[PDB]
Amino acid sequence: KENLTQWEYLALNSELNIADGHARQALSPGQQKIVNELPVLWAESEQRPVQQIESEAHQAYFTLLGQHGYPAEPGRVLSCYSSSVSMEILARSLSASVDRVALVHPTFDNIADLLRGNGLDLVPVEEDALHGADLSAELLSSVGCVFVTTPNNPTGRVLAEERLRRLAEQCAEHGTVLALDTSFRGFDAAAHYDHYAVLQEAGCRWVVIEDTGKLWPTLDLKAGLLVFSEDIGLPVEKIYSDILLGVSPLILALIREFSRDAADGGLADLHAFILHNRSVVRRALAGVEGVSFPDPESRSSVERVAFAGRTGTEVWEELQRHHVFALPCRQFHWAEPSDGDHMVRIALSRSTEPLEKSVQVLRTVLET
Amino acid sequence: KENLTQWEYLALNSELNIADGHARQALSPGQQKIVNELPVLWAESEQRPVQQIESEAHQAYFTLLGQHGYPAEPGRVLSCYSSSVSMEILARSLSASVDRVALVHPTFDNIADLLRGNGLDLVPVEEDALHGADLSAELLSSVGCVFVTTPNNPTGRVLAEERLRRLAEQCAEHGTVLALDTSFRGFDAAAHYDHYAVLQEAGCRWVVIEDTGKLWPTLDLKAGLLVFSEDIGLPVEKIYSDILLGVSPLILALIREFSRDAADGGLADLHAFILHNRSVVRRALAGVEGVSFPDPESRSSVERVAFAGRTGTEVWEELQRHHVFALPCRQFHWAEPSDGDHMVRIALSRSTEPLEKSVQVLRTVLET
Ligand SMILES: Cc1ncc(COP(=O)(O)O)c(/C=N/[C@@H](CCCNC(=N)N)C(=O)O)c1O
Ligand SMILES: Cc1ncc(COP(=O)(O)O)c(/C=N/[C@@H](CCCNC(=N)N)C(=O)O)c1O
Repeated sequence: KENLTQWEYLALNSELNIADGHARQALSPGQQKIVNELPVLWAESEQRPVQQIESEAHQAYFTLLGQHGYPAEPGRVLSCYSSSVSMEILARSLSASVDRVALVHPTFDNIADLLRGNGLDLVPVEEDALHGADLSAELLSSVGCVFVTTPNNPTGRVLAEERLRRLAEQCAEHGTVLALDTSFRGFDAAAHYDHYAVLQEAGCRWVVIEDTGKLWPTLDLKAGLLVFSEDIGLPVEKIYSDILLGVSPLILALIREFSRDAADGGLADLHAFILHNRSVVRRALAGVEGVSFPDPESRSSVERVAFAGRTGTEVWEELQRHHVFALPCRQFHWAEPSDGDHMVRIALSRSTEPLEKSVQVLRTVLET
Repeated sequence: KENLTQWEYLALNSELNIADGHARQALSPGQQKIVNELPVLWAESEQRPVQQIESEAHQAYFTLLGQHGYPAEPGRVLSCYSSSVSMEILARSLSASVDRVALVHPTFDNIADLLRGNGLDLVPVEEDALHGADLSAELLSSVGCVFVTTPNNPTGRVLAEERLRRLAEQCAEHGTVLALDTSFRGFDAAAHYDHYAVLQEAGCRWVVIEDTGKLWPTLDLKAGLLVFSEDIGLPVEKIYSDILLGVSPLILALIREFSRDAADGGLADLHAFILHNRSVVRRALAGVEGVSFPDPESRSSVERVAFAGRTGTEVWEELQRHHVFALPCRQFHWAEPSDGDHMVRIALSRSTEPLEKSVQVLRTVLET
């Protein structure tokens, strides 16, 4: 009710959960071999310095996704329990010296709520403005930080390299912090150009929150990776250290192993699997008059579906009576929820059969 | 440097780390059997509703430690990545409506730093005042929350049932939130009377932060458990849900299994192990001139050593020269750091060989 996560609680124990964006599909054979070796990874984690495991996990993950220029010095990458924990750290860090943040709209709502809960005033930037033109000098001088989710959740829209470059330059020209949430990076190769090369070359203050969680079905074993420019000028390291000593070496080793499996062909398979599931959904809502797909080009692991004549809340209630749990979209539009009134979001990181069943139910529903 | 956690980073990749209080001893045979069956726990975590696993982990852990009255209704116990995340949620939840918190002094320093970081003013309450007498009406009426760590870290002092009852009654009559951090509960049977029974009977608004992390050597796989009265009147549920959907079911299953091993005899083995390691430290230093132990009755996994004639931080430097990492105590006295510059803290949740190595260095240093 109060936010998207509270809608997601309702799905957590149902077999037709198509709500939260976490990866819940079956493990691949290669991934299952990693799970089978957990006691070997446990022993390794008992015996090696955590710094070496962590360094190996960062190198595997960043290189996997083309981020070759990431700062590999310890500790320029802070490994957090989750990217939301990274976001809480950044948010509270920003509130030490910033009053206002320009934020892409729509986006996942806990980004807005963590920023707002830490006392920051939010200025929405619609995706068209963000991708299509320079930000206004008026905007950039009224905010201390521009925050971009890319690929965006829920739209899948990717900030292209030329636009990231121009944005980083505008932020440098105004001294404003450029912050990126790249949680969905792994799903779309358009997001695999080297973002850190661009940022370092522009010379702006910057933070990037990476996330290993949404990509592989690891039972929510994950890290958020909070990466910050040398001159970030915010107390991210101090506040990080108030919250944690570090993450489990076993999780870091799991990230290392899953990244290597991904580099050896798992990532291509993941892209094919997500594309298959997206087609399942779009074929199932084939003709269905009134139905449309707002993000024709998205390659993300979540999928928006729009409809005329119904609200997403009504669709959600009709769906739930059949034990199918999706997500109304109102709350992604954190500055104007009515923008989301006629959409639901569907999770594609699911085994195809339960997904198929859920969308067949949505098809029936979406025909009164 | 800036807090105790930053002192703890220095030891993290070192063979003679006796600094942080995390459990780093070897798995028992029963515990290693659990680790060997991780692939089975993984399969269980994929197949069963997380809610069932979580309820089972909570029941196992609360009943293990005497807390039979805990609220077992789903949603009343909020499983967090760590008790520090629980603490961040609580601190932010307090910041809207509370200006000042009465906080036991000394205590672990990120408790103070997370409260201060979220805008709360702190009022120290020395242990002897806290345990030995009712709090003044003047203090209680000037403060929105009383926060007590029991068993305390670093002293191991346990809030007795009679005092908890009176303290909860006093907070109820002044409209004050009583908050307990009970992360060290499992080490001291003196803390295994049912805290939830007395909290509910007194009828104050309350929060308890439980923690599984310090008890067992699980490579930091753990949960903080944030528990709250129905009338708590703070946004703990909302801010929780801003931060996370939930913890890994695999970690929940692990907690359940380690709690069951502990109920089968592992807890007694742990108490005997910790007592052994404390005995090692105290026998090693019994005769050194100027050396004392301020907490003779502590059963905690951390041990305070006091010494005349040198600063806890000079002793820290000498031990470092010999590749031994403990902690200076100044920063536990978060309101008056000089109260602790003649003590260090030693970590006991360690294998006995490296602990014995570490304490032999300390004897030698304190003799020269
Ligand atoms: C763009 C973006 N950046 C960070 C995160 C945090 O990921 P985390 O959960 O910390 O691992 C998300 C997660 N979105 C999930 C729901 C997460 C569960 N709810 C909360 N975390 N409050 C979804 O879209 O369903 C994200 O989309
Ligand atoms: C009484 C009490 N309550 C909560 C926590 C948080 O436990 P967590 O680390 O979240 O699992 C602690 C931590 N005790 C350890 C580790 C400090 C690590 N540094 C940070 N956490 N910032 C110690 O005393 O060395 C505690 O003593």
